[PDB]
Amino acid sequence: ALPWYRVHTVVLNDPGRLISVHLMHTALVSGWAGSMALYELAVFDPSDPV
Amino acid sequence: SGINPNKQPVELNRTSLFWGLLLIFVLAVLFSSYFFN
Amino acid sequence: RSWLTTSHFFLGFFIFIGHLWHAGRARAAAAGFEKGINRENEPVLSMRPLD
Amino acid sequence: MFTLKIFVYSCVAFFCSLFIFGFLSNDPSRNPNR
Amino acid sequence: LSGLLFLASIWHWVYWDLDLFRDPRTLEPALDLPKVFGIHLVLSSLLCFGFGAFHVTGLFGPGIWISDAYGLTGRIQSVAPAWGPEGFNPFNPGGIASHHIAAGTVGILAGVFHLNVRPPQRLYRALRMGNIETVLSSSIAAVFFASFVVSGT
Amino acid sequence: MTVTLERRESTSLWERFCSWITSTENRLYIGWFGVLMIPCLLTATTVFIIAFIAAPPVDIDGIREPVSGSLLYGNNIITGAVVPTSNAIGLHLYPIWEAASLDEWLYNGGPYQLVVLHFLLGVAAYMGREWELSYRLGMRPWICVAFSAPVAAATAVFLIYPIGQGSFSDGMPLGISGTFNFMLVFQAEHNILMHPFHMAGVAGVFGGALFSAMHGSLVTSSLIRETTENESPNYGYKLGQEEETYNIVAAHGYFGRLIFQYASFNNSRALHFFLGLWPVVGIWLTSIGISTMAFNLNGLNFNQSIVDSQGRVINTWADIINRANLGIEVMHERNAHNFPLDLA
Amino acid sequence: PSLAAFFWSLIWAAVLVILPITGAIIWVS
Amino acid sequence: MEALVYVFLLIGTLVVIFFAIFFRDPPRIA
Amino acid sequence: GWFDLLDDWLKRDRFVFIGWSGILLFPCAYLALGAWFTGTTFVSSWYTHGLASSYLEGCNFLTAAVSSPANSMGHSLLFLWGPEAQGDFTRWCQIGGLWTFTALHGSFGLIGFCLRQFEIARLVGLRPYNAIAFSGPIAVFVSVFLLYPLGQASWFFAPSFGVAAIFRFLLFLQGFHNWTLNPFHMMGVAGILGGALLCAIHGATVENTLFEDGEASDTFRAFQSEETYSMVTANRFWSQIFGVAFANKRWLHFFLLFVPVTGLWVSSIGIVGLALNLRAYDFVSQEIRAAEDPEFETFYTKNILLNEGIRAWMAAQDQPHENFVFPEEVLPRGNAL
Amino acid sequence: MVVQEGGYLAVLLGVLFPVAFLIILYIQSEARNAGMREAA
Amino acid sequence: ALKTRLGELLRPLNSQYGKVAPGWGTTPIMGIFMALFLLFLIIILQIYNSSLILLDISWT
Amino acid sequence: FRWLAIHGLAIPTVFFFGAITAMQFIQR
Amino acid sequence: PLWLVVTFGGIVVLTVLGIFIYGSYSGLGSSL
Amino acid sequence: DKLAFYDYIGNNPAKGGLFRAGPMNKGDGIAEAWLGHPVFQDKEGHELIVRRMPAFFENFPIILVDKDGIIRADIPFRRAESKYSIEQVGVTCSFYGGKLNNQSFKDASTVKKYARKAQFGEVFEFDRTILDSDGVFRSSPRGWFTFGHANFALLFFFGHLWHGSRTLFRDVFAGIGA
Ligand code: CLA
Ligand code: CLA
Ligand code: CLA
Ligand code: CLA
Ligand code: CLA
Ligand SMILES: CCCCCCCCCCCCCCCC(=O)OC[C@H](COP(=O)(O)OC[C@@H](O)CO)OC(=O)CCCCCCCCCCCCCCC
Ligand SMILES: CC1=C(/C=C/C(C)=C/C=C/C(C)=C/C=C/C=C(C)/C=C/C=C(C)/C=C/C2=C(C)CCCC2(C)C)C(C)(C)CCC1
Ligand SMILES: CC1=C(/C=C/C(C)=C/C=C/C(C)=C/C=C/C=C(C)/C=C/C=C(C)/C=C/C2=C(C)CCCC2(C)C)C(C)(C)CCC1
Ligand SMILES: [Cl-]
Ligand SMILES: [Fe+3]
Repeated sequence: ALPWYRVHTVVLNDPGRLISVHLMHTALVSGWAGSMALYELAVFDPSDPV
Repeated sequence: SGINPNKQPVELNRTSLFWGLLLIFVLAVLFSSYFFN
Repeated sequence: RSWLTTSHFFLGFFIFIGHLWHAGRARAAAAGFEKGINRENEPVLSMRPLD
Repeated sequence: MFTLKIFVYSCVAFFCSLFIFGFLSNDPSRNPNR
Repeated sequence: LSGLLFLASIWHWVYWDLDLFRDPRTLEPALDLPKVFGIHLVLSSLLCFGFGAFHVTGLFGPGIWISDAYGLTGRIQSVAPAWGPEGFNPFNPGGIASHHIAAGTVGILAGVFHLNVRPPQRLYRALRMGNIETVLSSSIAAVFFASFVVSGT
Repeated sequence: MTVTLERRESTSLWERFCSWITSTENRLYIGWFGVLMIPCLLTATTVFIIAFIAAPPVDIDGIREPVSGSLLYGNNIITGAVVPTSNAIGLHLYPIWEAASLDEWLYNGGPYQLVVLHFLLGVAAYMGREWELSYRLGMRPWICVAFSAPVAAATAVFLIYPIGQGSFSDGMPLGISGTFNFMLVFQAEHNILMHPFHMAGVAGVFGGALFSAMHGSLVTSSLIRETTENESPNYGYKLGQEEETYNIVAAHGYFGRLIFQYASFNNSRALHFFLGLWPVVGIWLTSIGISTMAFNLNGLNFNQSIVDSQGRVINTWADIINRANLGIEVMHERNAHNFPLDLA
Repeated sequence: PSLAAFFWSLIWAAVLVILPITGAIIWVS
Repeated sequence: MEALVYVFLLIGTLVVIFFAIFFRDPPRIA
Repeated sequence: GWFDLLDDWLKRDRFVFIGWSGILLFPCAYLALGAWFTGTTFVSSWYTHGLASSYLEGCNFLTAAVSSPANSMGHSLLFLWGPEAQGDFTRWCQIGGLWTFTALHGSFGLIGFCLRQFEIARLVGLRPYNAIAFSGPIAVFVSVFLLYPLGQASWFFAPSFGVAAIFRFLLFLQGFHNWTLNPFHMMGVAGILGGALLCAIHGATVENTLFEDGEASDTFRAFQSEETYSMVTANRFWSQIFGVAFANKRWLHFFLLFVPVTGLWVSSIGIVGLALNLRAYDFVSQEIRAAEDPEFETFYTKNILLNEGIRAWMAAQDQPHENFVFPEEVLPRGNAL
Repeated sequence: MVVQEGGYLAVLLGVLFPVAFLIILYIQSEARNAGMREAA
Repeated sequence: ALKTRLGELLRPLNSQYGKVAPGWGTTPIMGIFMALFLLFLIIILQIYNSSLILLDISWT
Repeated sequence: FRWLAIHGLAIPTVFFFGAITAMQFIQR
Repeated sequence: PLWLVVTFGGIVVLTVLGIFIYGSYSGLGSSL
Repeated sequence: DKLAFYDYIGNNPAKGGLFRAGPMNKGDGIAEAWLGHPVFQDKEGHELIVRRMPAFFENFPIILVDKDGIIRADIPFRRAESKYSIEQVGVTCSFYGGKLNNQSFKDASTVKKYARKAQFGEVFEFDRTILDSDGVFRSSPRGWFTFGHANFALLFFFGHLWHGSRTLFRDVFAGIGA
């Protein structure tokens, strides 16, 4: 069977699930962008640009 | 959709379990001192 | 004092190493396996496994 | 403090005696070729 | 966007056995990686040219953050492309614009080529263009190159 | 009548005891050397753990300025340590029963002396134990020599150096940061980097890691296909099998083409002997270096060795490293010195 | 001047990269 | 009381070691 | 074909293999090594560090080096035809062009050697693990000799190719970065010491579990598909001694590949960190505690003091271009000393 | 001692998230193993 | 396999799998562009590094 | 390549050896 | 004779090294 | 105030620490005012400049140097036998511009004060109550970005080697034959 590292190889010969997995990664990255922006906005102080 | 043929089982022997536990806990020791600062 | 003490520590040290070496080889040669393990008489194979 | 010394002395003498007299009990015969 | 990509990911996981991924002659999973590269390169280059010609120049976009030599009067401003050698000055905003434009255009051209001409057999064999992991290797290379660059700048 | 007296002594009680002690059927082997090792290492370990967690500060330099080394006194894993015994004690034996109270004992650094002595004993016994099990199993007996190198290092920094310097307070602290401190001060007062034996040690460990990675990569490269794709190739080997699991000829050939043909080993026995020998010799030499520098035969001194025609000093890198050494020297133990020369 | 030095660097490099190249070709036939 | 965390991690490591020794899956000869 | 003939000639079985990779490797390797000898024998560092640096001046093997360029040169590539030396070889050596020469040619040399490992591996038909393992050392060279100075002010603070010079780089990184306190470096130390440990213990174990395949006491001569040593006996021995032993030869050899290589990579992460002065220098908790409480002392704070000493004194001599002037009254030091 | 509070979280989360991971894999691994050893 | 409208529309874009050009095909041209690219990267590197002075590489 | 390599290393080695000896006799 | 060549060469090498060691005590780098 | 703020070492990205978490305001605090430019002078009227701390140094000896780079003042470690202390040399500090504009200080205590502070570049006001600042310098987003991406680049160099290897050696990545 697959050792834990090599787990992700199950997508190598499966174009559809490769695309799916990439979609998941992309969703996570964009989601991180939005969340991070919200946190920064929640903690940011705009009262003195100098 | 149909049954996927690319599915494969995953293995993890007890030696790898113990090596993993050891790795995680030891890393924790080290960096713990640096995280608390 | 430095020359004498350091030199004789060096000597005493390596001489101890030699002691370990030759004592070990003396035991192994006396018992009869200083040249390797007998392929037809490997002790471990005649032992019950640890667990 | 003296009783502690007595204790530790007892332990040391014990294990040392076991070591010495133990290694005197024909140790070279303790090999797989015997 | 994250949510939509999430749902789409679920769908593509469920319906994996699309006919688009099969090879007509063998019924085996196959991706024509060279032509795919052609398409993706056309997309990327077109988007590059667009970003350089409209977003940065201000022709149809906000522009780029520009400030004085001592960072006191910074604001978003339209940036005219610098086509001369001064465009290769890392501190000249114009460069940015021109770069993308120029690069974009060249990319598009390359795209056309990669869309029409099949790979040399010897290069196809050497770079193992039937295996997707070679695309992974090359992409990783490009990516750490770019990473070193942005770290430097 | 030859060498070994092959004879027994008829199911006696003491003979039964000797049999159980020397039994090869025990999960962990407990030879006579183990009769010494187990109690020593246990005492050492208990005192070490308890002290590392809850021991009060210790007046290491005897100048009534206690240093905190335990976790419950404001330390973390990196800075925590078992502080070496007081310089007021020097090389005097300081067991618990020689102190008026446990509190005094803790104040003067008794734990350090206890732990160090017990540890050295138990580790020597560990070496002897390696020999012993080798003998009981009909093996060749030179693993304990290999292990004699690290034992020598430990003995160097925990016993010999305190002997040469006249105080256990100069022994290496049982802790990370304390170890770094030991190293820096040592560099300041012996210039160990410029000592050829330390260079030999660096050759031993760098070379050791090199040959480890090299041997590993070579054998891993020439593994024989016994496994399926994406499966762990380790499954392609079974414990106890007689067939070799890799192509030795292919490895030797690769190595031969990498450098040149006669640079490669053909005899695996020779190769593994070399693998054992290089780092062990390196470490041997470094251990000797630490002890002989423990008697102040320091590293090579090239301070102001280059002069110009007029007679002015032209500095080299040795002079710069001497500047750093000076920094450490003038800065270490700021309140310990009353006189211009540091002779202890 | 630096640009001229760059071009000249390309020149010397081209010479001493043609040297090994042609060397290999002559021993090739 | 980071000391609690340090003690926890150390105890964790030592436990892992203990089980690695006395609760290993036995090696079996071919 | 032309290219095919080139390939045939380059891949011929000679006493010293060449190959395409050889085209890159041999020139750069040769020039780097040669530049080191040339510099350590003839060239000085008087106009860059104010130091004698060659055998010609009176240096021995330990104190001789090819030192880093002058700080004023910045991160200049320092080409011989560059706007700094302007073709003049003498001024080029006086500036420190030999350092950049050695560094760049050494870098491309390393690339060429790794490519050599890959090429020979592919030609013979082996797995390319030697090259990977070698990615290790490369990471060390790139991070320490290139990335670290590129992050700093100039090539001046990069290691100088020499024994005592390297020693200087060491004590410098200790005094200024507290490099020993950095966890990544600690992992590196773990990797190296662990590597040496594995080398020694594997060598000794195999040598002392050997099968008697001869009559001579010289067991070397008695050496096939049969294992020359008893894996089972070894396993038994280390299981009863240490509590745990190897059972799989493949896993063993991979492991003693993995440990040191990983060490090197980690320490490299650390060094990049130091390139940006992003140090693991202090524990703020203990600094605050010590600031408020003059009776609180750990080995950490002691080492902090040590660092301060190092920095002052050497600061004046190690950075001559800075014109640092520290009156003897401002130099930190303890009583008497 | 004034320490960084987040550390707590970091450590624990760090430590516990792979630990669980490992355990999950291990046990299912063994389950499958057993099955295969049984039907042989 | 499942046939879809989008899949049918995109089908010809993934049908030339394995199709190659005989011999070296366009390799020399590619090599030319690669050499030019190396020249470019080296040029901008030297400009940034101030080894090639033309245009001051300061904050403008 | 044998000649080129062997001489490539050996020729400068001898050159340098001579040089360094000569240095052994350079007085202040 | 190969062994005579190796011996002579070795003596030569050791002689040059000895000259270097002597050079550490004389001329430049001798602290004199 | 902005320009004067740029000339402050607390905004130097090469003065931080790997495990000093948070924004820069967690270190020195939130910048309240520019105090103005401190000018130092001795009793002869020489304009003294405090030797600025280089990025390499976590700490730096306080040395006041004249226009010719000659030591005129400092703050002595060892007090006895010192000959450059501000109590002995007699130095004054006068602020120009900023909040402390046209204020002069002649007392040794205040001059020494503003001297330490001066080795850090221009001097500013700081709010260290809002974020409970710990009084140690932290890096900028520039520093963190550079760190993260440099190291990620290195690691990806490995990744490239590994996957390239698996690609070119696909046929033998499960072992070799005879
Ligand atoms: C460009 C991105 C990229 C992609 C798509 C892949 C893809 C792959 N790699 Mg790979 N790799 C990359 C970069 C990449 N790699 C880099 C940069 C390195 C150098 C460090 C490596 C080193 C590497 C090795 C050494 C191996 C792979 C393997 C694999 C395969 C299985 C991976 C798997 O299941 O992980 C399994 C991972 C887990 C179960 C969890 C472990 C997670 C670790 C501990 C930390 C992860 C970081 C964190 C979760 C998120 C941070 C993301 C970060 C990028 C910011 C797969 C084809 C394996 C292979 O060849 O299989 C056949 C293999 O052995 N890779
Ligand atoms: C007990 C041994 C011993 C001791 C303590 C001394 C001590 C001394 N000798 Mg003396 N000497 C000795 C043996 C000894 N010698 C022998 C055997 C000879 C015959 C060759 C000499 C010949 C001799 C002469 C001709 C002179 C001295 C001088 C001196 C003085 C200065 C020494 C000096 O510079 O050392 C230099 C130290 C070294 C070069 C270190 C040697 C390196 C060692 C051996 C390690 C290398 C071995 C290697 C690591 C082993 C590998 C290990 C392997 C097992 C794996 C000093 C009082 C000098 C003096 O002042 O006298 C008036 C002087 O002129 N000695
Ligand atoms: C590809 C590179 C690129 C990037 C990174 C940007 C980035 C940006 N552009 Mg830009 N632009 C580009 C190329 C690019 N542009 C090109 C090529 C052109 C050519 C004309 C322009 C023309 C342009 C104009 C004219 C303007 C911008 C603006 C902007 C800024 C805000 C836009 C934004 O964040 O969108 C982020 C978008 C996404 C992350 C996509 C999210 C998709 C979701 C579905 C959106 C739906 C939200 C909706 C409320 C919910 C729907 C519910 C659902 C069920 C349907 C941003 C800095 C604006 C700006 O700066 O204003 C100050 C602006 O006015 N750009
Ligand atoms: C790599 C990209 C990147 C970069 C450059 C930054 C940069 C920054 N972040 Mg950010 N962040 C990122 C990704 C990134 N972030 C991601 C992916 C997340 C989501 C989790 C966040 C979430 C986040 C928050 C919530 C906050 C920041 C904040 C900050 C700022 C200060 C951070 C600081 O002090 O570092 C601290 C860095 C370290 C302590 C380094 C960690 C040690 C290294 C990585 C070694 C670890 C290895 C080890 C094996 C793993 C642990 C062992 C484990 C087993 C116990 C800084 C501008 C702060 C901010 O903006 O202030 C308002 C803040 O509050 N970040
Ligand atoms: C440093 C060591 C190193 C090593 C061992 C490898 C190894 C490999 N790479 Mg690779 N690569 C590297 C660095 C390295 N790379 C770098 C730094 C980049 C740039 C991001 C790349 C980009 C890259 C790509 C894009 C591809 C590979 C591929 C490969 C594989 C096939 C061999 C190959 O094409 O080599 C290439 C090695 C070289 C060309 C050597 C470089 C020689 C240059 C041209 C010298 C010129 C310098 C110039 C004259 C002087 C500069 C002056 C300057 C200072 C101003 C192999 C695993 C291929 C692969 O895996 O496909 C399966 C592939 O597609 N690599
Ligand atoms: C009285 C006797 C006292 C003996 C001393 C005590 C020794 C304790 C040794 C514990 C080993 C634990 C191994 C776990 C992992 C484990 O169970 O691995 C088991 C493993 C067995 O390997 P196999 O050959 O069976 O593996 C085949 C496949 O599973 C590979 O995937 O052993 C090794 O890999 C050899 C390396 C062990 C050497 C590890 C040294 C680590 C030292 C500890 C570092 C942290 C200390 C922190 C202290 C705060
Ligand atoms: C579904 C849907 C939706 C929703 C969406 C959402 C809600 C999203 C979100 C998203 C998100 C929200 C994302 C996030 C992400 C994040 C991330 C990606 C992060 C990462 C990080 C990491 C991974 C790290 C970690 C760590 C640290 C640093 C510390 C501790 C340790 C650890 C490792 C844990 C809507 C309605 C709209 C529409 C459509 C449908
Ligand atoms: C820089 C440069 C260059 C280059 C040059 C060269 C390449 C040179 C080379 C050089 C060389 C190539 C040199 C060599 C040298 C060598 C030597 C110097 C040696 C020494 C030796 C010794 C010292 C010995 C030792 C030993 C051994 C081996 C072991 C045993 C012991 C004894 C001690 C005997 C050119 C012109 C291109 C260009 C410009 C720049
Ligand atoms: Cl004193
Ligand atoms: Fe082996």
